[PDB]
Amino acid sequence: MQKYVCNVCGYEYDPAEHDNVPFDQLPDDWCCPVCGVSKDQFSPA
Ligand SMILES: *c1ccc2c(c1)OCCOCCOCCOCCOCCO2
Ligand SMILES: [Fe+3]
Ligand code: NA
Ligand code: NA
Ligand code: NA
Ligand code: NA
Ligand code: NA
Repeated sequence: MQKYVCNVCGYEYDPAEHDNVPFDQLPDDWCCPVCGVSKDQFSPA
């Protein structure tokens, strides 16, 4: 399962912690729960 990390605050998106929803399937209006940036500010781990 592909993890992503927020460029700005280091928050880690692990799909297993979000009912197995892959990062790429998140809505375009999702944002980092810590700092509020869009999905554009994430990088794959
Ligand atoms: C995460 C951080 C800040 C947000 C978020 C999410 O908004 C999610 C819902 O967005 C709906 C589309 O945008 C509505 C208005 O956007 C401009 C102001 O948004 C406030 C911050 O929203
Ligand atoms: Fe963040
Ligand atoms: Na991968
Ligand atoms: Na974790
Ligand atoms: Na938060
Ligand atoms: Na926005
Ligand atoms: Na990477």
